[PDB]
Amino acid sequence: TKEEAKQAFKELLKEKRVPSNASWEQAMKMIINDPRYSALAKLS
Repeated sequence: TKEEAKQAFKELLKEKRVPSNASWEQAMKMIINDPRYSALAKLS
């Protein structure tokens, strides 16, 4: 179940670039901006 959602997160990070210079906080914001983020929250 929730296992599929976890996989999406890992795949999302791989799909998007995450420069070492950046930071986890910045990387998190990057995925949040993505419209997909809104859909993830709705999950319904």
